[PDB]
Amino acid sequence: SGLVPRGSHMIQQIHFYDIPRNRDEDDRTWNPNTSKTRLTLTYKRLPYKTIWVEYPDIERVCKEIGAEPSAFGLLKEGKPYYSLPVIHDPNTGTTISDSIRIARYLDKTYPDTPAVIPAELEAFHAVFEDAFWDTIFMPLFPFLVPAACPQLNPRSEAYFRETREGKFGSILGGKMENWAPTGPVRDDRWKALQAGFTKMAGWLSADGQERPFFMGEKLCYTDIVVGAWLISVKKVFGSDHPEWLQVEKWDGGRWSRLVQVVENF
Amino acid sequence: HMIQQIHFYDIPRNRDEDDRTWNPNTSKTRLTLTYKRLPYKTIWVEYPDIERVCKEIGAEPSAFGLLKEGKPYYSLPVIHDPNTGTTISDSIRIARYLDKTYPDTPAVIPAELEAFHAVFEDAFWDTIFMPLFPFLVPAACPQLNPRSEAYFRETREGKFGSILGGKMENWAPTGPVRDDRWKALQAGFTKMAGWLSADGQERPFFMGEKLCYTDIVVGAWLISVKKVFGSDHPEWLQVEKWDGGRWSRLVQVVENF
Ligand SMILES: [Ca+2]
Repeated sequence: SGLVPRGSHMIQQIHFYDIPRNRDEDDRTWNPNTSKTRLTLTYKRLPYKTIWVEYPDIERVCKEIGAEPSAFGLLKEGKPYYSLPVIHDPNTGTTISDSIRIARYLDKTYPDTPAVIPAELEAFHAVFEDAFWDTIFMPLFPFLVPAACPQLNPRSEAYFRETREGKFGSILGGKMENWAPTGPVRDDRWKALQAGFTKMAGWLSADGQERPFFMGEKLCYTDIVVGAWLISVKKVFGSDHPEWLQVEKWDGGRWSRLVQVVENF
Repeated sequence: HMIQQIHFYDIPRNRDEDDRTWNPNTSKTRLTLTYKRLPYKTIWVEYPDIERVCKEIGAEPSAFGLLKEGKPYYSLPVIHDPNTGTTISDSIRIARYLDKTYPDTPAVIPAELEAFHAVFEDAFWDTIFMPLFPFLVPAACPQLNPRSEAYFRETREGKFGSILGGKMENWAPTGPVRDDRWKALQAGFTKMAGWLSADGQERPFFMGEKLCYTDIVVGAWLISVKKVFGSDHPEWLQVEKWDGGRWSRLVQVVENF
């Protein structure tokens, strides 16, 4: 046999860096920000593999593989902040951090996949992230963060508790157990979360219709962001948790429907 | 292209005709009309007469419960278009009406913008309107005609006075309180400029090269501040330099419609 192999030109698995929790492999993913990138990859039907990184190791892994910090000063007033998601794409040798920069890279590098963040979305999506921070993220924080924290592996649980209580504990009542304890405090915070999702639903129905996605019939990155936060809540709380089952009935079922979309990527 | 003038309902202030307009919300519609090059005449309505004027001409209320819980809320701007016999309230609904009725004018609110512009109005509310309120409202109030001054002061102090120090004079008095609030306002404009520069470039309008209704909204708020404070006021002169001159450039655009 004078036969030898010729190289394949199939797209190689992108290296996707994700934060595990204390579960077996198939239920290990949970994080809302890394879910943005995982959903972008699967929507584009790009191949990937997951490398698990615990919270206290993220900076050293990022420096090892050449990922830039995602911002400067979220925890330390004068120090860069390294976060996941990160991808290293061996097809090009490029490492990218921050889910928006990853989305742009994937649009640019794989133009035959469905585009997620065209230039005409960039400013309005930036507006959305700031509106979302105030009307969803901050009301959701006292729910998602205390639920996820004890699910983490011990090294991540300690880091996550210390940094998140360190950041927002003082305006949520102290330690996580006092942020939304079952009873009137949780109920008051729950009403605020429900009100935020209804305000966001109101954005989507502003024209008196019920478009499925912000642009109309076509999904884009900002739908993926909303879907990533919802998938995180569902994965952390559990699909039969009564509080998740309430969310499924919020705003005419709009968030159930979006979850069904992104789950079927 | 020969039409009758559109009737534009606007709120005066205590000045002669050519300087009577000032309001940020009615400026949204005035700018939309001028951008589309549609002829209009202005009918002046003082704040306490807006409801009865709206009911007389058939204008819908623009919100429900903003002043008292179970009570429709009427506001200006309103247009009545005699070319169709239609009266329209709320500047977003007026912009949609003008887009659809005059399709050969530049579209300002296409369907693909509607959700993102609604997002923007809420982000703008927190980022710009709230820090702007203690400056614009106390500056505008004494410029109003007496019947509007009393109404404006009573309604705006009743709604925001408790969280701002009570009477308007306590909202941003010259001294450290005004300094703190003025820095907060500049911080909000920088956040809004950061939206426009989010991709690392410096697009002139939210969508890129093409202006849309949400640029008109920001320009309407800027023109209101400039008209109220005065074009030589040292606080307005600072706004012209904020964020590398972005807001002075936008003002130049909308003034040039
Ligand atoms: Ca589950």
